[PDB]
Amino acid sequence: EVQLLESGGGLVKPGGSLRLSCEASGLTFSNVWMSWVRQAPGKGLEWVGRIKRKSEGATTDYGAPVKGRFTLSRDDSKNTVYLQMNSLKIDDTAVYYCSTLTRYFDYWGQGALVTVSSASTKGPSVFPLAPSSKSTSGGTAALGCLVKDYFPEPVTVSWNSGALTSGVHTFPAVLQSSGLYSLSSVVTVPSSSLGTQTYICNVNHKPSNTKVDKRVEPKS
Amino acid sequence: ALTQPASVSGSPGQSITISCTGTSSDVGTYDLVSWYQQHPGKSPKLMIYADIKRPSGVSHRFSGSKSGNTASLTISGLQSADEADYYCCLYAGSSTSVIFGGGTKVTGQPKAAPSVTLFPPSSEELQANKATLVCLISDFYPGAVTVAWKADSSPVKAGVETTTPSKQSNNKYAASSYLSLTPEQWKSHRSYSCQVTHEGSTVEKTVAPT
Repeated sequence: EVQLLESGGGLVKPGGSLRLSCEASGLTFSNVWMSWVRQAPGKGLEWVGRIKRKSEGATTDYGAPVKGRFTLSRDDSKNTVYLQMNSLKIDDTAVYYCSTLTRYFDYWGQGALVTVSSASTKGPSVFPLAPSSKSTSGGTAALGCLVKDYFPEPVTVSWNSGALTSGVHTFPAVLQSSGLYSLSSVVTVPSSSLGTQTYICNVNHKPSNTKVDKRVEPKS
Repeated sequence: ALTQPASVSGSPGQSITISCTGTSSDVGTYDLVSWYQQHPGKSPKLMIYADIKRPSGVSHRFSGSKSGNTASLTISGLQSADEADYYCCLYAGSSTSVIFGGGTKVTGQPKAAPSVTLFPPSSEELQANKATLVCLISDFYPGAVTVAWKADSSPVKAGVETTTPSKQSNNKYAASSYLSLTPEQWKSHRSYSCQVTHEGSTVEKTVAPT
């Protein structure tokens, strides 16, 4: 296949700077143009810029709302493209999609989230949600863990280091009046007692370089 | 500037059209455009390009046509999995800029009642001098719920944080609501309730200090 992965996302204060990087794979970097498209939160797709191949002089073009504040860079020797963002404002908060440009946009990256905000970064508090037969409207028991009071988005959640996926339901985050996010991941499970089965939720808050592995145990 | 309809409804099995409307000095004079599909919380995908063509990794039911000013996307044989945001864009030569459309939505016509999960505050959270009730609503349609909290028999508005409904991967919707208390309030009352109303019916869960 082809893969495009971005990085360097998270929080930046207005007027501060934040550089994104995007690594290519399964595609020859040298001959393919690279582009960035921005998905402002709850808004449409807005084009950030494009950077032409080495053989054309590594030319660049930007969207008007961006031009003069962002500079788009390249490096084939390291097999990556860089998006530099200099003058930043709350209006720039968005998901930034790394993409290839061809003669339209053929390949798309998973997208990095840049949250421009004067608010401070906060790593989550993580509590186990004890397994219970009486927790669900439905038939079976459920257990999970609560990812509480973090900023900014995103946090990602696995169970048993990715080994457990079937029963797993990770919910979208709530934004609290406190200005902090809270998230829950629940797992459907046979019964309120779970001896010999291990249930560890892997909370990864990349924006605060924090990761928490929380094991969920029966309530006394 | 490119303009397209905010919302375009359609029934299963049938064919539906989305219009991307441009100007004569852009789309009229030089007729090229590309169309994209974005499922909820996921990367956009190239469905069709250069008005007509389509990669062998794309479902054949997507096709593009056009008039002078406006190019339009037509979907044949609608299904649940077609439910996504749809965008159109255009790029000219060198020393220019890419123009994107506003984004449009499509729809289905089933019906389903919510499953509700409710946990009390963890032992660890209480020891930390905090308390949060977690109420998780899933697998409902339409994507519209009311979540109400009761402390015993008495409604609680304060300390309530409820998400907007969100399209689930199985085409249904999901939502979550958290009630934040002091440990003294939590152990004060005989029982707490998360009460979820959907299409006139209510699913209600209860927890108590234990």
